[PDB]
Amino acid sequence: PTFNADSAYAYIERQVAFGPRVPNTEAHQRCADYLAGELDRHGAKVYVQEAVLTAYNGEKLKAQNIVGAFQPEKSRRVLLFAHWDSRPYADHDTDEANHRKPIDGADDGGSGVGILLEIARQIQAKAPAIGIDIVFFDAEDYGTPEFVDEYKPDTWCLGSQFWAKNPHVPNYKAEFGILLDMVGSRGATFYKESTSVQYAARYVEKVWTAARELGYGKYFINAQGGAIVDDHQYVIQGLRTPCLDIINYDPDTQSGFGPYWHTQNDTMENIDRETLKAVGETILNVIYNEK
Ligand SMILES: [Zn+2]
Repeated sequence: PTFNADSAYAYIERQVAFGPRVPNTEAHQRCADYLAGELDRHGAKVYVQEAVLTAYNGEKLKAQNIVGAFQPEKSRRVLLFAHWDSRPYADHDTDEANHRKPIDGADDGGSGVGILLEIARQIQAKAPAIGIDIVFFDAEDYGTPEFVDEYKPDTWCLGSQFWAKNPHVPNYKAEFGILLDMVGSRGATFYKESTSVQYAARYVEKVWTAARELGYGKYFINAQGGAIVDDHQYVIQGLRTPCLDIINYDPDTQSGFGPYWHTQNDTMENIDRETLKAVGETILNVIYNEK
């Protein structure tokens, strides 16, 4: 079917228009209703995991993991996921005055949700043969900031850790999983992420092959990228479900992400419909080609 990059663009704009999706803010709460409501409008049976999660600083985060289960009676299922919270710190900003102030997270948060929001629209209009679980993970981007010296493990991906050990349905199972992260920036290039190739090799090939078949090899690069801490690591760990990350890899930065990453430059100004189009068209092709 047709992926509407313009609609996925408006869904990103709608989230960011709330203000930053920082856990324990009202903008976060209004956005939680908005995301779950849209999933339900497009035929999903919606599950909201409310969990009080502890950030690196000991703060209790009132998180919502949002699960849209499509055709929930189908036993053969694919997991599509992304994080929806916005980081509380622009801790890589060039202005130190912004280091403890939140980011809009248009690309880091908004893009991966927005694409999956249009997917929900498309699969309500043309039901796929397989079941689809759309999962929006909370409290992914609240990890220890650069301006804190002490290291603690697993302070990122707080929501995906909870769900992976506490699924929304008992014995939840997916054939494989596809994570979308920072999938809207102008000039994005998604290299094959190392954790993905390790545990989801057959599906990295599935996604990268389909992407080139559709003409999106300029986006899905046939080369290896970084080893990345992301939500797909904790779903792999917890369910042993093979998961891949479609995540921007920027080889020119020290961090490996776009220059706006964890800055207040992560706004709608960077979102590229053609980047959105590539990712959305590719995933729609693969899921409808699952039997
Ligand atoms: Zn982030």
